Amino acid sequence: GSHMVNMVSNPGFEDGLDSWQDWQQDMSAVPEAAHNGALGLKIGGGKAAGGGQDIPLKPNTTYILGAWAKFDSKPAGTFDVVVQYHLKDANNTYVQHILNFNETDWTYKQLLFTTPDVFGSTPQLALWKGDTSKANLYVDDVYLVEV
Amino acid sequence: SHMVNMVSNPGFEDGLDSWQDWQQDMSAVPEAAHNGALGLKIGGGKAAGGGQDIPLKPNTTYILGAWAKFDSKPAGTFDVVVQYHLKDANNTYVQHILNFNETDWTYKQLLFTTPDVFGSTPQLALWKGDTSKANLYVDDVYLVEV
Ligand SMILES: [Ca+2]
Ligand SMILES: [Ca+2]
Repeated sequence: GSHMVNMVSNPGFEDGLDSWQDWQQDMSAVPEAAHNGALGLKIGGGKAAGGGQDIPLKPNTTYILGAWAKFDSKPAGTFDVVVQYHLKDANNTYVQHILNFNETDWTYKQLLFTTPDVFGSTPQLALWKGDTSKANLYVDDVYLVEV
Repeated sequence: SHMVNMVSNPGFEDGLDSWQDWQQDMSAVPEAAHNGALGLKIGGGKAAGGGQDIPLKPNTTYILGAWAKFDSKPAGTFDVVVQYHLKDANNTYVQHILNFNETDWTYKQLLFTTPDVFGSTPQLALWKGDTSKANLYVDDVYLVEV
């Protein structure tokens, strides 16, 4: 086949938390969260928490955003995989391309988006476990792929 | 870390290389491009299509996606299909199908998981069953293991 290149650094958490910002100190790379490889990301339950990474993107370009995720118990809300950035318009409109997960079995989802001609800020890929239940969230194999 | 597209010449950037043209009704042309320099045009006036064999892995999750548009109002549809037999007693047959009838560039996708054993080599079919004068443009057909 033909490779489609993934822009995400340490996308399977195989290098632990390398390259991922940890915003609430609620992240750990652990084998119980692995979908592939030896590790996955666990975001601990009880409060909204997550992390992310800044990823410069090309203008006028289509990307696939995808991930595998599961909660270890039924959540009240969701785990969201997001690409977010400001536009370079009068208001600096903030735009988010969002995948929502609430499943308790490993589930893959993806969306596609096309970037604007100019960016108002550097795109960020955020992994945001907004659910506040005691459910733990596992996520692994994150993709941000051109084409 | 990377996706591998199982579709050969998925953006038609190498013309009709690696694609079968079943009704001699296909061309790779600039007006049919959604991305890059070329896209596939399936000519109107009769049902027609093309495809290729695709060597999928068993017990594996795949995403099928494509962009398409008719260049004029169609009567029927354009279908993108992954199809194969299972390896059970009677080689059961499944088709994973995206249907298009839009006149603006439109992206559609689906997810499927492959069986433990295949009864036949999977096929990717691009089938423009529409019989109107409308030409069909398709580009960036991909099939990725995730
Ligand atoms: Ca992993
Ligand atoms: Ca193309």
